[PDB]
Amino acid sequence: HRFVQKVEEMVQNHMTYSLQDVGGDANWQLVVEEGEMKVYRREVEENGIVLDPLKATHAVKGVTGHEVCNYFWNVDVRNDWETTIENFHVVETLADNAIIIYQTHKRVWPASQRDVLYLSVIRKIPALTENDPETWIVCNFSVDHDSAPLNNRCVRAKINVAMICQTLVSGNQEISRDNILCKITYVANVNPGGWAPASVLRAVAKREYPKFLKRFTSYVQEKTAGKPILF
Ligand SMILES: CCCCCCCCCCCCC/C=C/[C@@H](O)[C@H](CO)NC(=O)CCCCC
Repeated sequence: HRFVQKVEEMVQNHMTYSLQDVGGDANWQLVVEEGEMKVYRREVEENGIVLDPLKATHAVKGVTGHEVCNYFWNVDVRNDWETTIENFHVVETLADNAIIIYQTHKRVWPASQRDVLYLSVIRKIPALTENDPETWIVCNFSVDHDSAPLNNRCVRAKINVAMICQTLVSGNQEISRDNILCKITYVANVNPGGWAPASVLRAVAKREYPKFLKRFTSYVQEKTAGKPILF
């Protein structure tokens, strides 16, 4: 499909940069921590646009990266976990692993409602050799599409989001979910597409990103429990 190059650019970008440790960087703050979940933010505002890069890490017992990415990507289960959208639909299917989605986000007073139009792609990045697990990634990034032009009702946000998952598996007996741990890195770079009250936006992000990570990861745990493990 016509976006194959852009997909590879985004996958490469995230594998090169999004797994780099920000813990030693004075500009990055740990804003929320609960259990194995850590949410970081770097405050960035340019010409009255709040861009605050966000990065979170998590470690989720009993699920694989393939499972986590499938659930994050699969639109059929989206409404079971996502709480920040008013509506969404698939604009176009590009490939078995790549779709273009239009969605509107719930309005947060006093700001105008935002909409977003993004390519969502799920990819397996194999290890150097078969004895190593390596990574599953979902990239959600804004693209242009003639069927979803700008409208006068919503401010068009632009996003670059990735969920990156690595799976740790620890006799001749069957592997148990007790011995699997999924290490998650989640990054979100959102351009709100226009002005917003900075403190209101920042408070919403600080509330909603951890809420999402907790809800979504617990959802994957609930839905995979008892089911055969999809490595
Ligand atoms: C005063 C408020 C001003 C508001 C202005 C900013 C609004 C920007 C809306 C754009 C938000 C895009 C969120 C990304 C969504 C997708 O990748 C995905 C599936 O929906 N979900 C998450 O990554 C989970 C997303 C979790 C979000 C908390």
